[PDB]
Amino acid sequence: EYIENWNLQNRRQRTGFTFHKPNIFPYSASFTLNRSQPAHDNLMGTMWLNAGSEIQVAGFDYSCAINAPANIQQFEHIVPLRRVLTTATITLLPDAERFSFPRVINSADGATTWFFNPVILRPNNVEVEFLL
Amino acid sequence: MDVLYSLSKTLKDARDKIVEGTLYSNVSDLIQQFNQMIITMNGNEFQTGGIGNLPIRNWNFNFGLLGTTLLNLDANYVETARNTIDYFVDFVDNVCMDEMVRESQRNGIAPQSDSLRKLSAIKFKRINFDNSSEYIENWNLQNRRQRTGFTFHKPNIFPYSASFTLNRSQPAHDNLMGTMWLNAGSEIQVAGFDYSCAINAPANIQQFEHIVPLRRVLTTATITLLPDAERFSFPRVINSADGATTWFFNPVILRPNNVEVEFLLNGQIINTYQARFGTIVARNFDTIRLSFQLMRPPNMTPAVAVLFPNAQPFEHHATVGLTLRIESAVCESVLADASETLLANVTSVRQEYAIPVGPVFPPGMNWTDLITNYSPSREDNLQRVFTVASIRSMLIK
Amino acid sequence: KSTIDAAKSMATNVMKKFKKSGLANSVSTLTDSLSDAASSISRGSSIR
Amino acid sequence: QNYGINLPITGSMDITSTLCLYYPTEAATEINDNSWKDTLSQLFLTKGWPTGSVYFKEYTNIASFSVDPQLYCDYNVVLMKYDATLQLDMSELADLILNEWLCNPMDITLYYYQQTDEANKWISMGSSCTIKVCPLNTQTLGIGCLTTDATTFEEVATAEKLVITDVVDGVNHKLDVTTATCTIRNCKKLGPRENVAVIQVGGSDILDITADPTTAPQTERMMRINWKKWWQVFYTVVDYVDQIIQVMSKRSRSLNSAAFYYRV
Amino acid sequence: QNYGINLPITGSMDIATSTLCLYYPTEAATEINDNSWKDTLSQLFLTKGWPTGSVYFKEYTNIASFSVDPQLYCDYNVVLMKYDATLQLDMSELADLILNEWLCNPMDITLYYYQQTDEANKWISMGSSCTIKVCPLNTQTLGIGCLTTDATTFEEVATAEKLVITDVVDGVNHKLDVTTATCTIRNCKKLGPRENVAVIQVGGSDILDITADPTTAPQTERMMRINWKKWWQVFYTVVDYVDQIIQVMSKRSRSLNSAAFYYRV
Amino acid sequence: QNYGINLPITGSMDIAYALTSTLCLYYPTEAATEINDNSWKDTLSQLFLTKGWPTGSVYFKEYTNIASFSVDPQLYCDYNVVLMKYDATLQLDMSELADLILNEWLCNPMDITLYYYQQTDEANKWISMGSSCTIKVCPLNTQTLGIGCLTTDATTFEEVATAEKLVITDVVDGVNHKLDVTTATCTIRNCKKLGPRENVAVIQVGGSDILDITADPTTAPQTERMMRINWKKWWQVFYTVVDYVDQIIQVMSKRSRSLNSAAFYYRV
Ligand SMILES: [Ca+2]
Ligand SMILES: [Ca+2]
Ligand SMILES: [Ca+2]
Ligand SMILES: [Ca+2]
Ligand SMILES: [Ca+2]
Ligand SMILES: [Ca+2]
Ligand SMILES: [Ca+2]
Ligand SMILES: [Ca+2]
Ligand SMILES: [Ca+2]
Ligand SMILES: [Zn+2]
Repeated sequence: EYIENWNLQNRRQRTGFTFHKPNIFPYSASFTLNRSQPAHDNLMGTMWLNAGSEIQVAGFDYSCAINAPANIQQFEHIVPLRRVLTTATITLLPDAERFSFPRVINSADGATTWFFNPVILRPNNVEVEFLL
Repeated sequence: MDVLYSLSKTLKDARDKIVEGTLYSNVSDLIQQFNQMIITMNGNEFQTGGIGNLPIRNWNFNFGLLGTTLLNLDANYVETARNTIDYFVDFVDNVCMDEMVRESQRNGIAPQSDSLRKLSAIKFKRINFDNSSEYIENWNLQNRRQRTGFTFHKPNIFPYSASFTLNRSQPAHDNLMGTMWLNAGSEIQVAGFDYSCAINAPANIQQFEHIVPLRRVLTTATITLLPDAERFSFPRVINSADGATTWFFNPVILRPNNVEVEFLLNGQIINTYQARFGTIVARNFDTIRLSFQLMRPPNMTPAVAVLFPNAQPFEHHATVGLTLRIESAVCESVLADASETLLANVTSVRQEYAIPVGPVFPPGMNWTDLITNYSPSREDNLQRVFTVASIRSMLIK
Repeated sequence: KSTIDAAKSMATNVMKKFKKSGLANSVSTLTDSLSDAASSISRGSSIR
Repeated sequence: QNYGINLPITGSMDITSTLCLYYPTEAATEINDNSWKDTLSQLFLTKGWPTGSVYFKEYTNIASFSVDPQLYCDYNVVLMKYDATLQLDMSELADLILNEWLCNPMDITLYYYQQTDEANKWISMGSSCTIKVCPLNTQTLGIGCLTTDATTFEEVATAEKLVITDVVDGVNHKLDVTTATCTIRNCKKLGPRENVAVIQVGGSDILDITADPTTAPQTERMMRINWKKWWQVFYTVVDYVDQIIQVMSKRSRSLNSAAFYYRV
Repeated sequence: QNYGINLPITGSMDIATSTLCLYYPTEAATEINDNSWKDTLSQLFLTKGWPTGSVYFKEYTNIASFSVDPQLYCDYNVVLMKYDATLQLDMSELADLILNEWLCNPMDITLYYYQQTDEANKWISMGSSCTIKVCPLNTQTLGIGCLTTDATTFEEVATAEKLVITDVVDGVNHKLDVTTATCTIRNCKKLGPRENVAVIQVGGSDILDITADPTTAPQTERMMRINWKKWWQVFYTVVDYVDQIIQVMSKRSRSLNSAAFYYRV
Repeated sequence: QNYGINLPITGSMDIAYALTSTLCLYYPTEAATEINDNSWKDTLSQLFLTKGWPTGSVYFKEYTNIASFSVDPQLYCDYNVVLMKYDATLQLDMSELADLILNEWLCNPMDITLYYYQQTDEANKWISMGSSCTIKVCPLNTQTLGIGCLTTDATTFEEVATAEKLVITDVVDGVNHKLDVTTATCTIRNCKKLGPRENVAVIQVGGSDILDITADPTTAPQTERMMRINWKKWWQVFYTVVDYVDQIIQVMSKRSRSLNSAAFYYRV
């Protein structure tokens, strides 16, 4: 495979390496808070782990969209890749098992710690877009 | 199909072995095969495409035979071969795409494209070379009606289904009991829950069963069995059975009791494992039966006796679980799996060229629907398109 | 049939209940739904 | 419509009511307006309850209300006035009206009675319930009492309007209740009654609706509010009727599909 | 929940603690004139196979008195009804009430006009003395053969009855005049049968019309009849053949509240 | 520096990040009378210094009663701890005071002689404070006519407070009301509950936990800042407060509104 791709590249033709679980996502584990207070008692935002060949994302809202318009809170997560992937088989499942247990996280600037006691609901209007 | 595979194999060997400086003895047999291919294909005209956005292409063959009078190949020989190889590779690519984007309700195994039907003639049999690849080997074996077999890593044999059954329930959803499962790809996660924690059950044991029938018979499968359902072990708000309300599930995980995993064929227990977790082997089966129990702990510390009361306000709901992953298996029929890319290739070609929904496959090659209703016609068409995709992948990457 | 003595405004009598029937409510609901959809750029993707 | 059988219900993960409001006569006395029921009806109408769907029931005391408290309504909300000396009475009333009891007759002058398990109790209601119990050993002789003489019996209630008695399970007892002014029934607690909610006014959340001493569960339908004006109490109830209803639920026994499962 | 009522049950055509209430009139106890007869019957039921403390004996003075809001207490109810030639309608009404499942709503006659929707809709009135007089109203809410203001012109359908099941013409509004002080009237619908209760009639002929339809006079399995001359013999018959009576009955129809009707506001 | 906007804050879940304030302690005159020591404030100041509070940072505020303290309880202090004595007959007064000093309220004026008033949301209340509040309300139907009351005659109004130093009235939302407050002594404001006030904590020194600071009858939350102790000696109470000041401060937090990042968000 590798020598033939080498020769193809030198001949200036299309190459391709087939990967099983490609490590295309740089390791990242972080959260973004769209609504926040110093006390971290009422938060809305997302948390994510992009690792190897997996993306786990979880949008959380402490008020459960009580005051949101139409009682719906929208969450987005964009993962750009460093190289274009073709003919990819993907498994998409509706729960982020990594963000479904109580946690004590450290604040964005590291000053303090905040609590995350999740209760899992079904994700509504799930859209996954693959863009080139 | 065999002739198309031979064309692809000959071109791959030509690209790999015909390199500058190589000894002619390293290529002589391949050169004989390549000249045979040129002689056979000369003077024939082919047409591909015309379905969806796939462009119409016309192919004409008039090529000179590659030389056979050198000791070591030089730049001249490689340059002369490369143009022929490029044209043939493009022809094979287009034939494969044109065959992949087609399907038929009746005789789905038969070639569907004009180019492949032409190649199925008897004049083209002179190019067969060697059918080494797994998919072409199984194609020939199935044509002879010998026994085929495809090895899959994490086979996709369970259509995605997340559901729950409530054996006990009430409008308030305070005292539920039942099971809750996800079957997806190669994994089964099943949790049996009881809000009362078997306080009133006979012998303080609640029984749970989960039956997953496979669409095809799997053989010599390595399974991984683990004693918890991580997916079903955190607080959830879940829509009711009829979708008219929501209920609350607040699990506390206990060890599943009297776990019994049966792999059954034609209703007969082929493999049975009791209280054994980790790597297990199922030699031949078509149904998986997981039986487990929630046993109320006979002895409890105060911190548990508090969790499990006698009255209705059950705040923590006892739950047991099981996870079962099919690491690797063998099937007589074709399937999607984690390692390979044939389904992705077929779906990619169809999406790229906007192939209209035909009468066999579900729209967009939805694997869930396909495996859910894996009819004989769908199996035939899917094997055909997967074999063509393998032939194509030999040259295109 | 006969338009018995001093037949009233039958068309208006019919319409009085027609405009309250369930079909009228469904028409009003459809119109309100389309109006809200045209009004709610802000919601964006808040309709199933 | 396959009534009487329990069939598993499978669900997929990837996808005209009447309200009764019970209040003590003290509330009406303080309100001192005879149009207050109509006023509250109109306020409920603003909250969405059509006129005539809200019924107002008046009881003189917890003692009087405890005598066979029938609650006929799709939703019931009882305003209970807290008194520090009536903690057990309030608890018994709440236990009787927040749970579903299946009661059988008791003929104390003809049979000895024992409680079969933790869900079994003896519920006595009447003008004056005075229950005395004599436990019997396996030979049908009193333990600490003499069956023939009722003075030696152990008294577990006195002039009680409502009493829930819980004797040791598995042992027969001879009862000496005042059947003239009391009726005692051998009852079993089936489960919660989602139809009814209790709002205590005053006090400090003192209600044990479980005979188990190890648990004093505080269900969502048990609420407590600090008060000084009954008008403010009623305004609070009207304004938060939505939350109260959401806390409550339709009566499972009332609903169809309860046929042949102790309906209503 | 639904209990899966909306789901089918498939079966194969080849596969292979309760309590008993006995209602009796005071006449029976008077004739027996024994203080220990209830204990004797309990022991005989024990021999039959009923655990001691499972059989209860309820007494009523008369059919009319017992008709005032009857109470069904046990898992199985057996009512011994003595036949009187002048009480055929009363026996029929009591049997209908305690053998059929009724769903009753309140009626406020003093503020509304009422009508019976369907054949299952009757008006059940109970109390110390029910006296229902009716005035049918035409489409213009005016009395037919009666003056709505004046009740003396109304048509009398019950007189000092302890229990009445009134059946008026469906689809016709009626103004009702009843003695609400000594009687309550409810708009009831017959849901169906109640296999929890059985009636053994001691005395005369087979006279029990538990259907308002005049063309139908069903005699269900729970409507038994015997000829009697001694109440001891009657009770011996009941005790000896309890198994047959229980087989005819079915305890699943037992209600939670023991009232003869399901009340809805 | 970008005040008034809400820019998302991004932080990492896998990074390790290896005194100046002022405390005010509010107590009733009963405490001082029982202690009966002139230098008790100085003694507590020295003990707080031992615990780590520089001298001059602990203020001791005295109120005569819960009723008197309820009249405009101004607490300007980085941390505030209010020791309130339980009384069986003042449960609603204690709850009102706790709600007022434990939640943030945005209040607008109310001229009841020009306007009818309706509460538009569950977080909107009418908070009235003063020497003597006597609130009498008349709900009005859509014709601006009283329901169960006469718009012209106040004596028919329905009374929801009588000589209350502090009261938080909650009427049925969405319906207009005509009020008859005794404005000669008491002032009423239309207030909205923004959220919790982290500056203040209340320690009930006495009976059971009866405070509920939510109008909603279905919930009676018991937050971190609502503490409760038993007592027989005010010296023991103050020793407990001093010894566990660290726990109290940890339960509390600096006032979010007064943080210099709340500029253009209803403070600074
Ligand atoms: Ca004694
Ligand atoms: Ca009592
Ligand atoms: Ca007991
Ligand atoms: Ca009669
Ligand atoms: Ca007449
Ligand atoms: Ca009729
Ligand atoms: Ca106050
Ligand atoms: Ca008034
Ligand atoms: Ca309000
Ligand atoms: Zn793998």
